[PDB]
Amino acid sequence: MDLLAELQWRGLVNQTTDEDGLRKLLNEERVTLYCGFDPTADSLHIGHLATILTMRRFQQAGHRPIALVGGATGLIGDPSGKKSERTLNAKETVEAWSARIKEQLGRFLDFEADGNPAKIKNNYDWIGPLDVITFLRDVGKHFSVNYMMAKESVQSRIETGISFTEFSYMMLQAYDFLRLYETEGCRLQIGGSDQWGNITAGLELIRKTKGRAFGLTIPLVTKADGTKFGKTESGTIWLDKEKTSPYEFYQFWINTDDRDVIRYLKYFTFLSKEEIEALEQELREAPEKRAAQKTLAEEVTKLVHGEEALRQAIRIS
Amino acid sequence: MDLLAELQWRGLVNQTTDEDGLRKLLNEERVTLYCGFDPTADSLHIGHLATILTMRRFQQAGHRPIALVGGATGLIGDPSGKKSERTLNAKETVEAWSARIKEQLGRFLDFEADGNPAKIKNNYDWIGPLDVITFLRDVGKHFSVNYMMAKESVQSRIETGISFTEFSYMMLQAYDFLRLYETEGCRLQIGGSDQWGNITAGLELIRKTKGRAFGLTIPLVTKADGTKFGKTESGTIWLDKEKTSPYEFYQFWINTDDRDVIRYLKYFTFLSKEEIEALEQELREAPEKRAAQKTLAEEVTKLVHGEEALRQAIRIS
Repeated sequence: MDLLAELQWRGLVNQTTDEDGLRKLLNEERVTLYCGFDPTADSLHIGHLATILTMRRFQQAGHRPIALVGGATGLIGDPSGKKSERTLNAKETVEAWSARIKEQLGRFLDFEADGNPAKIKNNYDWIGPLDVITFLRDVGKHFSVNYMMAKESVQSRIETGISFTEFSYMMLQAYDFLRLYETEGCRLQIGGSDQWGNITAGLELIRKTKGRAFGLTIPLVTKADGTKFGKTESGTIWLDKEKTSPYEFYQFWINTDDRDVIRYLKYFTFLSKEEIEALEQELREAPEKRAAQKTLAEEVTKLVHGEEALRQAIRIS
Repeated sequence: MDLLAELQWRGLVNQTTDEDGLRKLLNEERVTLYCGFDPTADSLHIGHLATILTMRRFQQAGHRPIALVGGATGLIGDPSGKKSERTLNAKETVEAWSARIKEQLGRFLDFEADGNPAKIKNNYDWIGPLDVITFLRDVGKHFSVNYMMAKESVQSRIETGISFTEFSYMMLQAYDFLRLYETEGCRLQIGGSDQWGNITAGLELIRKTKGRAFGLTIPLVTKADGTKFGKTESGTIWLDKEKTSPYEFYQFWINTDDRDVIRYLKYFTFLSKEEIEALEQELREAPEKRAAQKTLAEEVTKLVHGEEALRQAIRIS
């Protein structure tokens, strides 16, 4: 209602399976929602900040967030948003990366809150032990190959090529939604832009097994110059202070182009509409001062690394 | 060489992955071959007799046959030769049917022979315990969706529709070939006409995991009138004497149309070329005597039910 209207003002709504039904439920109950993160490295990066902070915004509005660590799916790999087949990482690798990712996730969510404290979960727990036969019958009977082939993630790749491995990824995410729906009362799944197909697949599966739940995607973060958000000359801006120091983290935001700063404040910060607007007028009137750029840099660095870390970044600058 | 030439004379060769390479190996070694049979009922029927007796012919020529009971795959189902999606049978059903099928299979093969005694095996043993993740990675990475979609069994059905369940069947048969290749030295897989794709899938998988093995399909049994072999007004001619009595079994063969009798003698019996030819001339010269028809009926009834059973059939007629 107002949460949903606010996200919209901010631009964090790409798509929604049924906006009025979701607004309605958000307005009448504490909604359990989840978001999945697959260990594809030993650290999350700024590419994950939008869904993460979005989770946070949902928690502040009274809902209960589940951060799902992709222990099982990180072992298959999501073709979604990938032009090319990826290499399979080893269980040992994935297993190790999961532990860390778990650690950075927990930074952004509230565990003390009574009524809506977060949960961090690993799909390895229910996928690890599932036998193929069970999977093929209990999940697979519900999907036709034709439904699956039309998916953006797959349509996107059949000429390009895609193994059966990645083609099936979608069934596993489908299955996560169902299990979470069942054991946690999960009613909403959120994800980036590219997760649309995978989310609606979970919806398909719930619908066909139960006959009530929603999906919401966050848009790909844009740059006015048409380049790839977070694509630096330095390489990736990580959330691990040992990969990307607080000083570098800080610099990255402080170098936001005047053209992007206002969209980034809305996306990445907890500043009000009136604070964001005020900054917009200050950017108009005094753009060499770089007020919007320091506020973003401070806000986001504090979020991710905390105040002391920010203090250093500042004094190092 | 001569075995292969004989099958050819008989018409039991539909296709072969590489005839000269297979002739060669058959001629230089005791070849371990296998054939799969999925419990789709509590009894085999005459639709299975051609691959079965063909197995037998391979054993008589000195090779070692493995009859594979489809315990695991009978739980998924093969779309091959099926215009429509099938219903999933329960584990309890399949499990019970497997035990019987095992029993009728053993009738046709030699277990006493030293050097080439048969084996009866159940793919449940290696598929039952396989985890989805392992399956997706170890088997699935080897296949592109595009390779799989072009398969006759699938091409055959995407408009018609096919679940992910049946679409994946082929990976499981693929996997059987590999395991058997590995643990039993299996070098040849045989099957009916419709198994071509599933067999070449096992070949794909061996090739891609090892970098040596063959496939041979038996043709669909024809009727000169263009109707469906074994399609009776009575319904299916079963190999279970309690479903189709020896008398009815016997009658069915004795009613072979003059047009089919000679192809059926070649397919279904252990009569020599010279015996079969002689019958061909007797059919020419005295077709009201029905000599080719009684010889077929006696031969096949004895094979399946034994002499006493035949004796009854005869005296009951």
